[PDB]
Amino acid sequence: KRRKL
Amino acid sequence: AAFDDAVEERVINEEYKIWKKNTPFLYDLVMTHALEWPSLTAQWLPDVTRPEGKDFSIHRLVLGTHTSDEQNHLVIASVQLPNYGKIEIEIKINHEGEVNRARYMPQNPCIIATKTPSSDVLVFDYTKHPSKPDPSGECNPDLRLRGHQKEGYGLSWNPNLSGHLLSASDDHTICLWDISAVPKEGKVVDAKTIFTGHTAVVEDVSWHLLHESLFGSVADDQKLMIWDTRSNNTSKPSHSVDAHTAEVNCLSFNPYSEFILATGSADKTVALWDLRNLKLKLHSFESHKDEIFQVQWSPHNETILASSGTDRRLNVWDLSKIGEEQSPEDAEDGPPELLFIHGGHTAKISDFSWNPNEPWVICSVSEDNIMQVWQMAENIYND
Repeated sequence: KRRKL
Repeated sequence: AAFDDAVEERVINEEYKIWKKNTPFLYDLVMTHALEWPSLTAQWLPDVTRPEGKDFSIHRLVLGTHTSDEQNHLVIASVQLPNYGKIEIEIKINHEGEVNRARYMPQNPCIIATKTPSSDVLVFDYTKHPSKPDPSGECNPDLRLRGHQKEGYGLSWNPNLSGHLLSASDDHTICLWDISAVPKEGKVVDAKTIFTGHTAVVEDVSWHLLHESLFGSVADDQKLMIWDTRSNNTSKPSHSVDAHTAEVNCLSFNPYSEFILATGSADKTVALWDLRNLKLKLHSFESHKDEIFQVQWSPHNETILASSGTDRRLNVWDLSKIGEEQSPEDAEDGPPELLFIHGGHTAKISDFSWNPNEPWVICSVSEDNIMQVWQMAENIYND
């Protein structure tokens, strides 16, 4: 899963 | 005692110094641009203006914004390229949340699909909006595509069936919409089909480029799945491959080799696949130091592909060099199939796009809001 920031 | 390691960083800045110092020898083109906001997404539009008897051509990019306020935009930018040129924002369109991914529809590149933090996929026709965004702050998509419960990133237009759009989501599903017969006037469209074979976040989805019924998906369950829309069972793909030792974040079909594709993974490898025998991985490309998030084949060269991710590098690979001999000192810099390491970014790379009209030009964008348009030195891809 991507995480933003 | 945890942020001390994040304070290197010092290592990043030192490697950046070295990189900038050597760009004359490694590049034929390097353009660097700090965008107003970071873009999570980048894709060259297919069109190119070559003005009358001038030494440059005008190219365009689909970009987005990633800001934590309520003024996000889908962006169209223009890029003057020569035949170490400027970069201008041509259109901004109000967008609901940050733009996770933006992709133009091959059969009509005025049509852009975007992935949003709300689970919706939005469709815009950027010719139907003013060049300046709506100061009311309101988002007015031409279509609102419903079907997901969570955001995602995977987005793919069928190049052989106009308006057939796939999307991959953190809700473990893949949604297929068919907007071909729908007038783009703001309607909400429900998903025609929802594929549920994955058991974890679906990271990416991609249509085959020749077979209109075939597509592939990759997910946090470590699987590559090959689907066929002709099948009645939407819970079980045609093929399932244990593709990696960790999450699979991206895949890409070779546009010249109809049996060949590549996947990129949190196991830090790019895997090469042959649809005719998915039990056996053809090759593992191994030099990234962290999780890979994007992989893309060259639009001009069937043996060339590139990968990017959280190690802030963009690797260019040449599969024709697999097995080549290298001098033991030359064998230290990496495998023979590693053609080039782009080290221009000092933060995680979020997306990149091969320019479809100028061979070897790449646009890459990173989390610090840097956008780079660059081309490795011609002598590197001519040895």
